[PDB]
Amino acid sequence: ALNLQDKQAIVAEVSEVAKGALSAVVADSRGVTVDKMTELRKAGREAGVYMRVVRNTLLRRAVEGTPFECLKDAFVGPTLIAYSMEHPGAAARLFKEFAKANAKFEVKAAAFEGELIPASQIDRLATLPT
Amino acid sequence: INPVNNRIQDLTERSDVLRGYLDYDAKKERLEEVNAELEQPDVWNEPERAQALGKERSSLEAVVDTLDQMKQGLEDVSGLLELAVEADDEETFNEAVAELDALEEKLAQLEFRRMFSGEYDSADCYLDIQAGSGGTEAQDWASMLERMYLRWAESRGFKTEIIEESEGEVAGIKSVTIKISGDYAYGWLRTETGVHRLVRKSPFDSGGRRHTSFSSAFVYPEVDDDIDIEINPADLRIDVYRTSTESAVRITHIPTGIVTQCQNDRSQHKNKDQAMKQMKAKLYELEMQKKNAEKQAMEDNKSDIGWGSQIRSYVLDDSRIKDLRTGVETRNTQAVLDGSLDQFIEASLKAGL
Amino acid sequence: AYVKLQVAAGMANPSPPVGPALGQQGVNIMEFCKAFNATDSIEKGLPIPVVITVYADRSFTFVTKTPPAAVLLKKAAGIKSGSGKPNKDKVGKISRAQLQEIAQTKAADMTGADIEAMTRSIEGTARSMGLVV
Amino acid sequence: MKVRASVKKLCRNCKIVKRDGVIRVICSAEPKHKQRQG
RNA sequence: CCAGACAGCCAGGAUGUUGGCUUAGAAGCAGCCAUCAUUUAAAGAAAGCGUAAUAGCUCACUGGUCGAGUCGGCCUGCGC
Ligand SMILES: [Mg+2]
Ligand SMILES: [Zn+2]
Repeated sequence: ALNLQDKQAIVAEVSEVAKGALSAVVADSRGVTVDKMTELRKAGREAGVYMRVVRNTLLRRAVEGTPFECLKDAFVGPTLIAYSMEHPGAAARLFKEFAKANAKFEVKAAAFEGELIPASQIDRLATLPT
Repeated sequence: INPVNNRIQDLTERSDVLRGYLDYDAKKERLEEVNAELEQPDVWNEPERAQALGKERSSLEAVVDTLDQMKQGLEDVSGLLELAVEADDEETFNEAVAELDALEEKLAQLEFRRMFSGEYDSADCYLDIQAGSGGTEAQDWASMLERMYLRWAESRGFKTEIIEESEGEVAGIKSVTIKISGDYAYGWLRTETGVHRLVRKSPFDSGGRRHTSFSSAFVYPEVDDDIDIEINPADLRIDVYRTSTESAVRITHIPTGIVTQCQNDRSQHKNKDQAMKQMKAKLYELEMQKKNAEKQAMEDNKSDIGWGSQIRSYVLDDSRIKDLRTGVETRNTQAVLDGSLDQFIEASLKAGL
Repeated sequence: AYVKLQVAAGMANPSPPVGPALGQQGVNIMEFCKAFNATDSIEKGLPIPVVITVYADRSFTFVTKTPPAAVLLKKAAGIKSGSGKPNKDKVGKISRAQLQEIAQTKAADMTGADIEAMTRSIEGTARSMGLVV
Repeated sequence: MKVRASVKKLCRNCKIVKRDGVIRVICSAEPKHKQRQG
């Protein structure tokens, strides 16, 4: 629509990063709304409605909102990516459920980059606080 | 609760009568069969026979579940009434009254759909009484039959008015045409088409020899006299030719194939206008001939059935009333001739004759 | 080949209504009927839908689910039809407490964690039905 | 091809085209829409 | 509209739900009425095709790729 709602969307993105800087990734190269339905039903079972999949990863939407916080996502941006903001607990299991979704057929698109919250590599981190 | 007991008994009796007239088990048999060939899937590989199967399936299943739920309603209302008599639960008794009324109204809708199945049944009717070839005895019988039918119409609530009444010089009326107006009048009175057989000790005869006279009641609905639509320019063929200027106009209706010529006037427009009025006149004439031909075909069929027109027999000598078609009998001749034919017309209408 | 095609659990062997619609495939009519009847666990007389994933070995997998909210609104109202001109004349009325009771009974399989949101979805279904809360 | 004096798009896949000074519309969706200004 | 626009190109287009009735069947798509909620990137109780109805094929819509203009209304001259 308009640059006005774009501004509230950008402010919302920055605010969601600030309130929960925990993050994970997913990509819909071949995935079904029933798959997103299972993910967001379990998400609403875990916690509130605030679960946002913010797939606005253009090189000047997400990268333009990036220099506030977690500046490493500028190179992450310009490809098909859907971020996900998280409060609960340091390094929660939502990266792990995105991994099991990668097992159950998102056809290896997100490539589990991990959003470097502990500034880690592209590989898995099974060491999470449980 | 005594009207409730009598009312449940009346519903049980009329449900049994309805089952006997409807032949429930036979229709259930065709219902089960239609269900079976519906289950084999070739029936939807043929379109139109599946259309017919859907129609007959819906009708049979609706009648079957209606009669079944009335059986269940009769038994459970009877049981809960037995509860309500002794336990005296007033709210549950009121529930019994409500569900009993619902069951009665729904079976009433079923028998309603059966008895008023005609397309013209809702409209008002012209009902005619005509005496036979007998004489003054048949005249008197036609007149008092007209009295009885007026009494029945007033008892039902139908509004009556005598359109025409040709009387006899001695007594009685020879013929009479009556407009019976009101809802469902033709449906209520459509079983009366036919012949009544009077047997009584005739008073007009000098010796008191009994007479066997006849009368007919013929009922037909007030059909709408539809407007006669004008003809189309494409449906007409317009030619002009020299009269014997080419002012002569030959108008030809092509889909039927009828021509009219006009050549007497110098004005081609006048010739065409007279030809167009001739077109309209012949079209009206042909529509009337088609209607009369269809009426004659229906008369051929009902003259073929012939003797079946003798529907009712009043033996006033032995005091018995008989419907031959349903075969029903009674002895209260004075009540019958007063106009208490409700039992007979209901029997005939559930028979479907 | 997963399309739900089912009738109320009370009437076993749906030979008139569905029939060939459940039986285009090589899976047997009797197998479908016994799978549907295997119904006896909770209640009968009410439609219970099921997802039918049919494989090549004709050993289909079936996942049953909760009865429809439409006929549940019918059982809550106690009425039969409530759709014919509801705006011109209101036909019925359902309590919001009854709707929330319906929602908390339907919270098992209905896709949603917010019970009030599922509730207000249900009176959305109820206004579409015609009955006004 | 239908020859009309008022040719226009009827459905969403219909395309105006001008060939030899004649306005046609062509339809990749339904050949019934194929029509010509004349 | 360089908070990347239009057209292409890769993806989704769901949940209650098949919203009910009347039909014979009514599932977005025969008619009538209401036209919500959830997940929210977005999905209309559906714009079209289609089914005997389902099924199935698109669309609106929104995500990804690309990187300079886009789109259709008004007035008006000359033309077809
Ligand atoms: Mg010109
Ligand atoms: Zn076209």
